[PDB]
Amino acid sequence: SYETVEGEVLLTPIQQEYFSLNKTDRNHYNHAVMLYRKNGFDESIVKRVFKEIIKHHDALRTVFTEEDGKIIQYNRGPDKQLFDLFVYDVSSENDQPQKVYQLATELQQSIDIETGPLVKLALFKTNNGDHLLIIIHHLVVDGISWRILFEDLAIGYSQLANGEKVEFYPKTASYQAYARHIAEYAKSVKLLSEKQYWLKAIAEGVEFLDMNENAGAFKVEDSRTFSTELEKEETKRLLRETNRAYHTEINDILITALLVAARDMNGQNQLRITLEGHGREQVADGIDISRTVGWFTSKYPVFIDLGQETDMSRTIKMVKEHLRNVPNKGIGYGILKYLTRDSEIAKGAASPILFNYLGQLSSSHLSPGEAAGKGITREHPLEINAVVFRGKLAIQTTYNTRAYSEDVVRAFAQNYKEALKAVIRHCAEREETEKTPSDYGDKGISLDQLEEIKLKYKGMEIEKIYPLANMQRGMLFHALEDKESQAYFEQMAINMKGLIDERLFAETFNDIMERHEILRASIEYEITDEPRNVIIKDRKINLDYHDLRKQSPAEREQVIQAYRKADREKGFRLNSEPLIRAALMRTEDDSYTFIWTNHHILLDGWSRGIIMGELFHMYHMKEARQKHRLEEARPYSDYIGWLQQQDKEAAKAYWRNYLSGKRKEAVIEFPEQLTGRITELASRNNVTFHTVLQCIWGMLLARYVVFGTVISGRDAQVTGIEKMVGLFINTVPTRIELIKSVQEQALEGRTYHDMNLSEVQSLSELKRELLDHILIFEAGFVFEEIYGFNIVAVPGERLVIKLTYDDHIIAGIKGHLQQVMEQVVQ
Repeated sequence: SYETVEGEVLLTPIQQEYFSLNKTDRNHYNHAVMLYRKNGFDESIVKRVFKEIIKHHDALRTVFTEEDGKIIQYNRGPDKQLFDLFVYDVSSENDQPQKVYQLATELQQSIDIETGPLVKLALFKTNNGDHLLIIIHHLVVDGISWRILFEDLAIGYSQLANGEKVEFYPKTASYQAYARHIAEYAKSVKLLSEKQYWLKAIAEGVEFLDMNENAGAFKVEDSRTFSTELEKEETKRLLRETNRAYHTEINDILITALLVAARDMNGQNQLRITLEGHGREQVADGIDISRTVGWFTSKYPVFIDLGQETDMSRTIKMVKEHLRNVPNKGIGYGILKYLTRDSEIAKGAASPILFNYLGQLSSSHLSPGEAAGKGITREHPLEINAVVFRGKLAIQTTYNTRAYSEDVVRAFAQNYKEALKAVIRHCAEREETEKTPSDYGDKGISLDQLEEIKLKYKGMEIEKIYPLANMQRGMLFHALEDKESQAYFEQMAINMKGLIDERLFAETFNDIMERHEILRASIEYEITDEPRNVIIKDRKINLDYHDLRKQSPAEREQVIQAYRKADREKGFRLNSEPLIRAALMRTEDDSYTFIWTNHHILLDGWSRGIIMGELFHMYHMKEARQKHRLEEARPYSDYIGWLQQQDKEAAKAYWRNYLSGKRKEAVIEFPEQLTGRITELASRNNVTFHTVLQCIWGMLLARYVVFGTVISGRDAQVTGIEKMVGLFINTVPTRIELIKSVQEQALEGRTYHDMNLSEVQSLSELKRELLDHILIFEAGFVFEEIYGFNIVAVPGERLVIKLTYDDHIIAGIKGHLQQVMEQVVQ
């Protein structure tokens, strides 16, 4: 999909930063590489490869022109001057390194942004090989872009030398499209939600080293660079046996050493630095730039304040956590500063130091010259670059002479090396690996809060921690609001007939626990700010097995009913105790009684049936010595993560406008023809059977309006929802060709069927008086099964409606039901 772009392109924030800092001597600031080929460079081939390279990476042709102080960036067409190629013969000089350097430096300052092409070349010829110089202005290339250029040139040169036409890989999204993409993202509400974060990162300035106030503008001519290194032994410890202490990365240790060094000399536990990101991860789902050539570097500040904490074991954790809390990898700050132009953002203090860790690591031996001008202004007095060349960490320290003296910077570099060694030895000698809140998936937990959760659940390994779903949160809030501690219990008794191996049933039961993590979850609401699901790794639940075969069935039933009464009396204390309890008692040889109790938070009735079915399937596979066949279970955390993904402020808007205004049972069976007739009416109107029956109930309510309907809550766009275990059941209110009109009412709420009823009625005038009732629509061993106003309807050949009320009025309810479901059909 090769294309070509031409015309105005918006300035990316990195480009806008370049023009703001550099107002004079902006002509030459380049990215230069020297290459050596033993057999020599064919002048015909190199000028043809670069001709195709430039028109394939359209950023290289762009031009920056000025109009009364404003900068307009234009992308030139392929027909204009693409590059300048110069060829030199330094074979006979006998002082080639001197001659090539002076030639390369002169050509490196010849770039005119307004007129000249931004790519210029210099081929040097020697009797012992040829050298090619590639100079590209930094406004159209970065570190990753040159890696792309090298691959295309290597493929292009090899294939062109073999006679074939040059054809590169298909072009990705243009830099012009990328610039317009981030500019559109500049006014998105998602980015503007990060203003308070970046305000904190720039609110205060760090004194750091003693700086000369009269340094003026920091420049390249006033900047010196020296490097310090760690020996191989200590560098080996950092790479291998350091990250294991707290599950950190190499960048965490180096940044921590920066704070430790500043802590020892400045006395403050606060440090502000600027970090460089490659800026190639898409901010919003859309344009990708995997192969696009351009300047995608994104700079953002990070301000770390540890208060009074000096225990460096704690320091490493909270420094790692602070780096884990940067939103969108820091791309937001650059967009917010230059594309949104927030005045508060533009007034932040300058970061005293710029830090960047490149990572781990034919080429020519001749220098390419100075790639930057002496008049180029640099916004950071200090720059630190850390690289491991062979096996040793080389710390390249760049400082401005006018800002800091040489001895001061070398002193800072030396004790930063000492501070780094202090951090390395602390992690190397660490015995046990300490997990961090970001490692558990929830970075909203403080270090102390995690320790209390660990302390509360001591003796148990925590697997994952994530917040409760809004369905679970509503359940817990009225669970603490004691409703006699009876509405939160789901207790059933299921007897089964057959010969059961006790260990296999327990093992099959435990395999269910591992399969569904929510059953192993314990609710935490006191330690954390919000209720949070704490999942224990090896949390088992004991299936207490008592035989009691040798007694009368009436005597057995007395013990069975006593246990059902006794365990219901116990309740759920939520004191770090499992919320699932099951008992297996053996009435006789092939007749058991299995009772199951659970808290409403963990699962619903739909999930309850799934567990029983999976338990039935897996156990029989155990008997046959054949592995079970079953779909992979999707974690309940994925649904919660999706739930937190989409915003529900519009969901609140949806419901607020919608709302503007002794146990007895009875069974009603209708003729099969009557049930069949209304089903035909639903099909002809393209209206669901749920919708048509809602209208028939709604019209009656007008004579006595909005009523409550129970929904599975399993329509979310998460894979495997229908077969995953969790709390998805919900009751939602519905307000009432009429069947067609409310048919689209159901689909409008389909997107917003995820919030609890208690918060929906808060948007209503009647509040708790909104709903008076609910409407419900429905060799081994074998199974067998044994509000105060709810209505249940069961479809089938004959319509059956079961109504429970906690007397002749009931007859009147039935009589009017059948009389009104007759006139409309005819």
